Amino acid sequence: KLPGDFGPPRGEPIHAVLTSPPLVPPPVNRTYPAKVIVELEVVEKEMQISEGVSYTFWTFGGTVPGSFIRVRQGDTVEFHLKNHPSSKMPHNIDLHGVTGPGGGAASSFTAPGHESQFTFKALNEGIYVYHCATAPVGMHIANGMYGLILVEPPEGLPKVDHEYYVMQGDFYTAGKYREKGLQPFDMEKAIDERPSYVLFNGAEGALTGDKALHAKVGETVRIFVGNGGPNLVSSFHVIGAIFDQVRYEGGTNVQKNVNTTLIPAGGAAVVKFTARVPGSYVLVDHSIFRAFNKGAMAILKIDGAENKLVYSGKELDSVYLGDRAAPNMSAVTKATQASVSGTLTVQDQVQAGRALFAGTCSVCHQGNGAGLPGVFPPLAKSDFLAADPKRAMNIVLHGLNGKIKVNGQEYDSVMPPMTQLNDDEVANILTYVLNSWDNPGGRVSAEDVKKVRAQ
Amino acid sequence: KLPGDFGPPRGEPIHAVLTSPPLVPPPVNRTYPAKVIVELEVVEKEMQISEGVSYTFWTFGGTVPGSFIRVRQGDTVEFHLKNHPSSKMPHNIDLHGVTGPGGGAASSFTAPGHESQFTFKALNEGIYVYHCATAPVGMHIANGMYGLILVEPPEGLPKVDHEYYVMQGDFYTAGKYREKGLQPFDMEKAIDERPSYVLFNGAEGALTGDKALHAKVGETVRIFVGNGGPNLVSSFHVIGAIFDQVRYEGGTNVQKNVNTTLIPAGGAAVVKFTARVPGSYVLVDHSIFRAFNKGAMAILKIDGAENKLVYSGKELDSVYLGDRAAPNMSAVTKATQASVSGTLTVQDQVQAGRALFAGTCSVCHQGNGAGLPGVFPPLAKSDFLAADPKRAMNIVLHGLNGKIKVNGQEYDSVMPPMTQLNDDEVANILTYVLNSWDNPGGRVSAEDVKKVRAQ
Amino acid sequence: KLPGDFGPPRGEPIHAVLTSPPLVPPPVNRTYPAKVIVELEVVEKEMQISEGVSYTFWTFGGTVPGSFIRVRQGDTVEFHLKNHPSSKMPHNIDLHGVTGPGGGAASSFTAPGHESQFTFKALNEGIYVYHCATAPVGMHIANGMYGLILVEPPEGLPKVDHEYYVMQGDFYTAGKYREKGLQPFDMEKAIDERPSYVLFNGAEGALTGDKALHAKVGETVRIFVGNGGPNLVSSFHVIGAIFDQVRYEGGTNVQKNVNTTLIPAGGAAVVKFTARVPGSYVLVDHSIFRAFNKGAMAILKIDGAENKLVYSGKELDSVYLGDRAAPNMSAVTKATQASVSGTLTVQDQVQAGRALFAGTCSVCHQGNGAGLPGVFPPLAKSDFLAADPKRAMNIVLHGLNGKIKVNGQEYDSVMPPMTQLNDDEVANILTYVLNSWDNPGGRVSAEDVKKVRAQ
Ligand code: HEM
Ligand code: HEM
Ligand code: HEM
Ligand SMILES: [Cu+2]
Ligand SMILES: [Cu+2]
Ligand SMILES: [Cu+2]
Ligand SMILES: [Cu+2]
Ligand SMILES: [Cu+2]
Ligand SMILES: [Cu+2]
Repeated sequence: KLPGDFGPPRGEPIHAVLTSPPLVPPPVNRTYPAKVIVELEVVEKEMQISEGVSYTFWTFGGTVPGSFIRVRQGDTVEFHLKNHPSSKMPHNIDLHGVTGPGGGAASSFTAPGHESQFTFKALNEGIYVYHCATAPVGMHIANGMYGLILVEPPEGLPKVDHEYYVMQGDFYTAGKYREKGLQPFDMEKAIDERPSYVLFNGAEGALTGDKALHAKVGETVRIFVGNGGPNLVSSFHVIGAIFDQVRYEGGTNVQKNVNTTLIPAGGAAVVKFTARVPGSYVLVDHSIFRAFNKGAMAILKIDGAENKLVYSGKELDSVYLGDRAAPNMSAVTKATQASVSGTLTVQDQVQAGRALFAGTCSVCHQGNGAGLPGVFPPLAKSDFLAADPKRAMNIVLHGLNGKIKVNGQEYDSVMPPMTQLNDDEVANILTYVLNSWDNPGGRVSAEDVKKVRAQ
Repeated sequence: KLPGDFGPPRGEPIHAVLTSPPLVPPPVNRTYPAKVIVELEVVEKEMQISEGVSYTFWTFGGTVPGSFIRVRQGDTVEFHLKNHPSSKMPHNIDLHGVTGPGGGAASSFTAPGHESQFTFKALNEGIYVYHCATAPVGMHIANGMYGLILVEPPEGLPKVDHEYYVMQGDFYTAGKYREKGLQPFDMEKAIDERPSYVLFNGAEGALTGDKALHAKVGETVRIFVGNGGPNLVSSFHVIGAIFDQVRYEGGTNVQKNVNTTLIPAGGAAVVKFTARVPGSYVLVDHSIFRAFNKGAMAILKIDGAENKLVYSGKELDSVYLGDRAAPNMSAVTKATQASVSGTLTVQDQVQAGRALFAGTCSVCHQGNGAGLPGVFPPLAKSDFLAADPKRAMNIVLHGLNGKIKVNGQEYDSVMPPMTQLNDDEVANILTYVLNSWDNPGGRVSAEDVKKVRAQ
Repeated sequence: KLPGDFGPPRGEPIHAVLTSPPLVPPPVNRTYPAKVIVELEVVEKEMQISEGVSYTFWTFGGTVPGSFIRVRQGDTVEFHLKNHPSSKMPHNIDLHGVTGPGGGAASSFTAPGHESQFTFKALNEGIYVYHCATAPVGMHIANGMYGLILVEPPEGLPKVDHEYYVMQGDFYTAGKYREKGLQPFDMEKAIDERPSYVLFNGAEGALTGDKALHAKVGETVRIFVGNGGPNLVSSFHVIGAIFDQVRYEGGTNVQKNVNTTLIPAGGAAVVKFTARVPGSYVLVDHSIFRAFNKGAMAILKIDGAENKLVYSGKELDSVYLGDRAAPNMSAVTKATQASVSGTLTVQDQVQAGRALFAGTCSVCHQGNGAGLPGVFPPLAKSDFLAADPKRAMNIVLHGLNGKIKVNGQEYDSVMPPMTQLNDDEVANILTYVLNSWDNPGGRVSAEDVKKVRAQ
């Protein structure tokens, strides 16, 4: 016999209510199999992959990941795929929860302005990736065409306080990380599996700061975690806690009490978390340069009473989270726009640089620029800075070592190069520093930095 | 006590019958431990890694992966390794099912024209990789020196309708993907873990089209799946279905009802599949650029009656499978040979281009070149094509965007660049198009494309 | 209720005794929860990452991996982090066994010459990675800032004969593998996940030869295996045996009888091994170029009686282990130092070349240089070598093929290029060969090879 053998659809046809990340539809709360009509529309559109960095995403339902679909094992699903008239490419779908060739792909081929449909029975409970299946498949997936479908067990999942939807992806831009402007897809980086960004939910900061996920001490949180790839395998981890359980796809196996778990490319898991003490818990890909250098950082923020018997310490700060500690980095978006418009002010630069200074510079120089006498020199009221701003550009790009004197005190240490910062970033950071802490003001431009970098 | 403690070998010595991929030897069907004599011969030889692309493989038994070995837990295995006189390198073996230093390596060192032997007891049931263990080990493995040995449990595995043998590997050629000719091994790409091909069973198309695996609706299929590496980890997946179970090596754990499973480099699993509806099921590495851009695609084709209650849709086609939808791409091999011989005809090019057009171009332009009026312009009887074939070369290499007029209708869309196509491929595709659909004929040469690419 | 609910700390405060790799502290052997005081000091210092290759490591307790910490589930841990005054960077810690934001990171921020402390309850049994959490986090981890903490179950782990501590990491030097000198950290390679070295316990050869782990036939060995990353996932494997069991972190799941297991970046496992026959067992990352080309090789050497019924063969040798078969390669360190000092003698070169010849050249030419008549030409008393030492430099760098005559016999084979050998390595190998086996003596310098390579 086939699995999911719960008889013909009964009751009324149900129009599925889909949700945008990071939200999940309500439990189906149903004891009979139904005919479920799913309507999903492909939209190609520019969105911000990072502040001041645009990208042409290809999306299921206007978001990356695409809309979440929730059905019950044994349901008959009538799947309608529309391709918005504004699209340039044809699209289709492969849902991993489908039993049949291509997971739906041949019968869902949809040209711009058209609609397709096919029907399948959801034989297998589990959490499943869906994605586009149109040649060149890797390009479509790299552009954002993936999401999750949950096929519930007949009795439903256990009740929890919160359910969230998080999906990792690797992205391939022609430009480097945080290089501003509209960035094309880069096929060469994609084939080589060399992403410029590794993200949760389609953008840097999508789930940090004021966009964090929330829960309270004592509550349970279920996260449906996908890995759209196209190429990477996530060493998926929660900083500061453990997963009560991890279950992949529709697997019978459930792992309990683990911290780091590998999510295949194209894979998905259901994880459960119990909040014990307050603070920010960081979901990461623990291939650490992804998390800390390419954007693969999301936050679950827990509110409630401290418990000093369990953890005596403090909330996370910019030392660990860097420039994502703060609510947002909107000033960077604004400064980038002003640069494009030819209206960039000193204050635009100052506010962008303030945002970027956090972690990146403050770890050593402090958030107030005071440093630590004899160990980390001050940027506040710094004679050394004021004496030569071109030197300061070179220091950021190329580092500094050896004995120096700053504000009457000797330092003999090492500031590593920070060459991966883009010209605008260096310029804005230095303009912030120059306009703070009784420093002499003025500004550094992106062009100034470009010239120094080329020397 | 040691595992596999079933007493001394009894009965008669057994000469193992080894099989070539994708076939498996019969179940041992035996209730006593035996002395099993295994004879395996290393052969170095050129084979086609892709159409018109030769590679010097180093093989156990003339194939990649090497011959399949099947024994019973508790057997005494007398292992004979021969190195064919034509070999240039020495070789040896490490079988993961051996208990002892090197898995056999020191006692199996075999110079060209020599033979070695050693004896081991198969203490541990499971599916195991074997591979060469000769410095430089990575080179030997990269050249194809890996296979599987099954050590059955004493009672045998459960009966199934079909057993097949599939093994992934990563390959490192000096030339790029689909660049024709005899391709040397590339040590630099290998050290960097940057393969040019990622394959099942040693070649593009080894298990697609007319070389697909087969079964019928209702049947069970067991696949012994290896990952020879040397370097990659497979996000192993079956498009359009689920694995009933997955068991790694000799592990006690068995996962049931999963879709995507990570196979370590050097690892192996036994997977089981039950055929429910007809069509082509695609085994892939779901690190998707491997599957769709480097060759990591194999097919299990299921014949039988459709079941519209389970899946209403169609068989896979070139939109998803690309140029591997068709039975084979023999015309590409023939055209490449003709180029070498200096006898390349227009028709040779046309037939090669026909094969390559599928998916690559047809996804948008259609298999009949009609496109979709106002959305995808026609290649059939195309005034725009005819007006300027050099422009058409540039369009394939570099893409096209902006408003154009084709056959009296305006288009305002984007054709992405296709720069990864090789000169011969562009030339053959365009020659096919020019000689189809009332287009003006003539031909485009590889040299013509080379010149355009260099501009 | 919280896990680890064993009541308030009792008895006396315990000062934890930490161990350096590859050793482990004794079992806690305690039936009550305690207050455990842990004191760990960060030290930045140069050490040898390979012979003659220095690197500035950042360490917890002076070693890579850092000191091992062993506590009991339910303990209250008062964690003190000191940063040695000689440090240039600030540091902190994230222990995966902590419940709380950052795993301790915000409350452990410690400038050079300072100390910090925080308290946590160890709620969860398991083996856990700890690492630095200071921006830029990837740099700190890449420089060696990781280790393991074991949180025992209340009843303790089962008794074994030996417990060892092994931790993989990926490292990023500006220079290539085995290029001599003090090598800076390379941020570009790190972001691209392109390590120059992949190591166990912080150095090539850290656990090979005279630094191998030991046990006897019949004994059980537990290894606490970490993967500090920062970036790689280990296809962790024991050559020549099986793991009796593998348990990740504090997971409920235990896998039994497996050979190859994936350890996530930031992950950790407890593996168990039962020694059955004598010899050297190789722990590797089975992404094979890491193991055999980047240093990811460690040894568990088992002493005791052979059992020919289980394995008839020989101990490992340089064919498989290469230049790590021997007790050590101290001669390479000495020759490199002599080069720096301007005192390099012929004999210094000869002894370094002797060490490097093993495997690298001996696999084909034999340890005595005799080759195999008509198959592999001799280096012993070689007329061809003597006739043209510049040609011999080119042969090592660029390979050799075609018909040649050596000592009166024709060869018609292929010696692959060995271009990844550094100039000093080629020079020392050839000087060894020239000064052995009745060859004419003299020497080849690194500068000689540099010139040939540049041709
Ligand atoms: C972040 C991009 C950042 C800025 C900006 C910055 C500036 C800076 C200047 C201008 C100097 C010169 C001396 C002065 O105090 O005016 C300087 C010197 C040092 N820095 Fe710095 N610095 C930034 C980042 C960092 C980081 C992240 C660290 C710590 C890892 C750091 C440290 C130092 C040190 C030490 C010096 C002195 C070097 C010496 O030769 O002794 N900086 N920095
Ligand atoms: C496959 C290699 C392929 C070929 C060949 C090809 C040819 C081609 C030509 C010659 C034109 C010019 C106009 C004409 O119809 O003669 C052209 C234009 C467009 N193409 Fe194309 N094309 C190939 C592949 C693809 C693929 C895979 C797509 C869809 C993703 C595609 C689409 C288009 C579009 C759109 C245009 C018009 C661009 C515009 O400026 O409006 N082509 N193609
Ligand atoms: C290790 C770095 C190494 C050295 C040194 C080396 C030297 C060497 C020389 C000098 C020759 C010339 C002929 C002679 O015998 O004097 C030579 C030729 C061949 N080699 Fe070699 N060789 C080194 C390594 C290796 C390895 C690892 C192999 C086997 C894979 C190998 C093989 C050969 C072969 C074969 C030849 C002859 C080539 C031919 O044209 O027939 N060498 N080697
Ligand atoms: Cu699409
Ligand atoms: Cu998929
Ligand atoms: Cu070999
Ligand atoms: Cu192996
Ligand atoms: Cu640190
Ligand atoms: Cu961590």
